[PDB]
Amino acid sequence: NMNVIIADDHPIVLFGIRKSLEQIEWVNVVGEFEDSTALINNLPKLDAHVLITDLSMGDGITLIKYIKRHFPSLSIIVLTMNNNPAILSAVLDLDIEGIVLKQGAPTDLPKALAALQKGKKFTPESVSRLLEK
Repeated sequence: NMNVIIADDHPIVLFGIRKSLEQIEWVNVVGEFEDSTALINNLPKLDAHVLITDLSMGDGITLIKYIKRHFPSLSIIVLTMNNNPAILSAVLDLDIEGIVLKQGAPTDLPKALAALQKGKKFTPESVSRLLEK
């Protein structure tokens, strides 16, 4: 089974991300944080496998960059509306596990977790721009 921490400043978004993982039997939800400070302080005392999170919780890159330095066991899925590869190229340079897009994240968010379980990244369709480059 997998142990997922959801992290976003909107409650309904947390409700959404959670309810999309509800029907999945092999996924157990272990936390719902509405600010980085709470998440950071409960990250040592939670044994978790995946952090689903938005960038806003520039500032999100710093958060991720910190979490990578001190919690490398944990893998991170990043939600984002922006498909601007300028952003998403820099996101992948941090060496995160996956990127769902908020537009139809509910659907693809299960499939990202499934890829992560098998040691496979979830890089979306717009990677063709990074591969063209």
